[PDB]
Amino acid sequence: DILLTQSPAILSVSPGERVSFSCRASQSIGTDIHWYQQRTNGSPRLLIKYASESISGIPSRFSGSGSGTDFTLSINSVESEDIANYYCQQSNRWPFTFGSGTKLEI
Amino acid sequence: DILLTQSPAILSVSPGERVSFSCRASQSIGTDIHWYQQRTNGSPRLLIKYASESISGIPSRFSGSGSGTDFTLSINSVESEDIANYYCQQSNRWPFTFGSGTKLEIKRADAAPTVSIFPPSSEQLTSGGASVVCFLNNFYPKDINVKWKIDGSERQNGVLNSWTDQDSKDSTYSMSSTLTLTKDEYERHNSYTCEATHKTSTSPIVKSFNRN
Amino acid sequence: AAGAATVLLVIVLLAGSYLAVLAERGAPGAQLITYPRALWWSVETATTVGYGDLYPVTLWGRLVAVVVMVAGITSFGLVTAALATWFVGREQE
Amino acid sequence: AAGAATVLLVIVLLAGSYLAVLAERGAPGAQLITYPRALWWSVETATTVGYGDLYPVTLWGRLVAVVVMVAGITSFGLVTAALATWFVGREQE
Amino acid sequence: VQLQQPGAELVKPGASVKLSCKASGYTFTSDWIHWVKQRPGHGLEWIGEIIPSYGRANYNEKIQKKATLTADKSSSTAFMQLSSLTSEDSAVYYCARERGDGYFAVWGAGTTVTVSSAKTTPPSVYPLAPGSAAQTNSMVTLGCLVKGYFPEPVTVTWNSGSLSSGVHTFPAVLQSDLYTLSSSVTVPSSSWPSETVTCNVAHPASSTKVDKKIVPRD
Amino acid sequence: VQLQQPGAELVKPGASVKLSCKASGYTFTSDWIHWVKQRPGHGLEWIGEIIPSYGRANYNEKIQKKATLTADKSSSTAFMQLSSLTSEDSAVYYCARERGDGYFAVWGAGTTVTVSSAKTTPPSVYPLAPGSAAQTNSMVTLGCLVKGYFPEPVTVTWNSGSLSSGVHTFPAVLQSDLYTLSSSVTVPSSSWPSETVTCNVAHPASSTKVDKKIVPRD
Repeated sequence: DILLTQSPAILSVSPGERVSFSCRASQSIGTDIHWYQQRTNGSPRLLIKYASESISGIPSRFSGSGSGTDFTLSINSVESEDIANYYCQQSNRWPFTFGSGTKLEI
Repeated sequence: DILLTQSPAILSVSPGERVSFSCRASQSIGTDIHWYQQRTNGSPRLLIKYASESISGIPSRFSGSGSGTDFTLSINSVESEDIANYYCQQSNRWPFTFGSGTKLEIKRADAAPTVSIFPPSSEQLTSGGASVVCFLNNFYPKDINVKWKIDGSERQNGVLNSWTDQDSKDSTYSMSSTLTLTKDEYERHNSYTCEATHKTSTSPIVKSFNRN
Repeated sequence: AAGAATVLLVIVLLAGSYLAVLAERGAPGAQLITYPRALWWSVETATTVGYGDLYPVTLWGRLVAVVVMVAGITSFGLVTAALATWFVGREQE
Repeated sequence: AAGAATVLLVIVLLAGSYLAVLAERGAPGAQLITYPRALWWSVETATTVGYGDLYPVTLWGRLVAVVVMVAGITSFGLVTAALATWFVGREQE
Repeated sequence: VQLQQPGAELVKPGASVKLSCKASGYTFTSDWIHWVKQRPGHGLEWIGEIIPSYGRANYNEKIQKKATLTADKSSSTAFMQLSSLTSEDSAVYYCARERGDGYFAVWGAGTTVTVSSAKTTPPSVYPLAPGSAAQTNSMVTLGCLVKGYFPEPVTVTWNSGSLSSGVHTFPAVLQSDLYTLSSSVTVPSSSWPSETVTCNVAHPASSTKVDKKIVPRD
Repeated sequence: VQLQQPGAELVKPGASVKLSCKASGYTFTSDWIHWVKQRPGHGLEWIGEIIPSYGRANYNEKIQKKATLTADKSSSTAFMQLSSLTSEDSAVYYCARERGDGYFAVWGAGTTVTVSSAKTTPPSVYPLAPGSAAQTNSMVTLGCLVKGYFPEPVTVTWNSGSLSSGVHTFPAVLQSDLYTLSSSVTVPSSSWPSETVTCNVAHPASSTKVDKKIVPRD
């Protein structure tokens, strides 16, 4: 059971700025991390797959970085509609696991 | 993305001595580290390749050591021309990465500053300004206190100082001092003085000129 | 023969990849759990490459693995006995 | 045959090394990214040695890898069927 | 000079810019061309690579991907297009020649990019000769002052380089969107003025190089 | 809507419950169906997977294995049987469509399970129109109050969704085994009441959706 560890827990930022949520795995998983956004009251929603590849229909603000045990979801700009929790999820070893989550404040 | 971590950030040493910059990688890269020297204002320049092999045209002072996650650039002796930043770079996994860098400083004997004062050129006054430049050259340590005076009274304004990074012919520093006025203002004073209180000299070293 | 031993290798290489994910999913630790890399794994097995990327940990996954070796090495001891005749025939003619 | 299956192995072993660097450069993590060790990698592949030094991570790198296996194992299932005849012929004569 | 890139550019914020690197010497099939960025007082930031012959380019995962790489296969010159810049994007940009074996054997001189809305200003060089009554030691110090230029930088040379013995070119200071620096040179009081001494101040950004002989005070 | 699961269930403590997930779109042989659990104010807890076509299911090693997974191969609906629940077992339960490549491309809306011995109560919607003497700014704010329902949740909509500009639905509060929330909407004082505005409060747990036009105070 692999441990995904998202520091920090919360993230303050001023609108239009760049922002980066770290995820850090308890052992190497190469690139098999994926990022999910979950707003208030809504189900989660895939954002980045395989740690860098983008999803069709996702704003070009979101950019996937990292490999190994260090990963990074990044938003090249920020606006008010991106306020949500953000989760990572490794698919490299069974069972699939999730991160603790990070909420984004403005 | 592999992390190269060069501790320490800066390195003091006396000339002729041995010196070793550590680089430490965030995982094993075997021997695929390379060292680059970058002096002040110049581009980087390969020093050691594959963590031990030497480059043709590099002084035999430089010696490449290490393997695994611990690496070492070493200089078997030191002289004044080796003052520069030093970078490592792994080529073992994509992307290629660089180190934070290490700068090399030299503890040398203390030296007193050569002071030179310069009146505003004839060409300069012909437009609408007259700056007085004052050079402090080749002192050590780099901590020196310039002081302007017009006619004996102490002027604190229109003063732009600039310090050289430690020069690499002697291991000494230098410093300039622009004195921005107007042509109009330059005309209605007579004297202009330049005073440097440095470690070497309790008595401050002084220079001046008089347009009249 | 011609492309016949060839085809049988590919039946094995798909079903081998498919059953691998089925057997290995559920064992805590397994890496052989997505259909892509499970397929690459069956090639790394049929061909005796032994690169060391993936391998099974469950008993049944190892059984799937053995079938890939037998049915693959045999296919490939015949795909490669066949690619070796027509290209050497071509360039020896 | 004589040195003909031999030569074709070496075309594969260069282009295999060359294309490997091209495919793998750009994927965060790959080790198969300098032309030297990429060449050593194609031998570790054509010959089924499976030492575990390098291997591809990109899809296209794996495709390059498969071609090396097929075209190499075949060449080598014929370079080694050829080195085995003339030296045994030599020492059996 | 192997790798060869322009001196300095000036870009309005939000505008684009293209950067060149023409490379004599060999032009191997397998050669790669990298680009490294050095923000002032910072380390070296890899940006991305391009193999010119084949044509593919790979960029730095982690940084905000502003740029794109291209090449001219039968001109031996490669390009990099930085699109919509801020002032965070001002730095020196080097190109490097990686042979394919993992190190940057050859480096360009570096291109200085300054993203501002200010206007480009050539420099004003003024000679600096000792006062009419300064007692001359064995060595005499003299210089020249480059004042009010924009943007950085300026190449300062003495006698067009033949006299590089005892020179310090000082860092520029900034003031009201113009720069200011000085240079210092030292010769034996025996040889000067019996030997003539000139400082040459090239300013790449404005494409103006200028000369000033440091004569005594006539 | 691709994955499609019921709104809310209510289970007596110790009793069992079955949970559904009918999924239009494709129905590939290789598809897997996962179940994730979100306790309130918590992260995402994977529970286990099931491949419907073949038939096998694997559960989460670490958690107290209360549930069991099943499927209907020619209805395109999968099931999950939670057996003998506590109040630790109350949460939202999502189903997800993993293609076999490692990520959850598609998510259901989520089923809210509340394990209590209380009785199910439909809601009481009351309109909220401004006072008879509140000076009307350019924007006018008005809402409706849903009071005394059980269990959670309630879908609150305005004009059945056509007017989603300026809405806040507030969190429910609890009191004596019944809930209470409100919603707020804002329109131009020019358009209202000349345009009619209704709030629609669906309550899935009771299977009652209700309407209330926010009229002025007649």
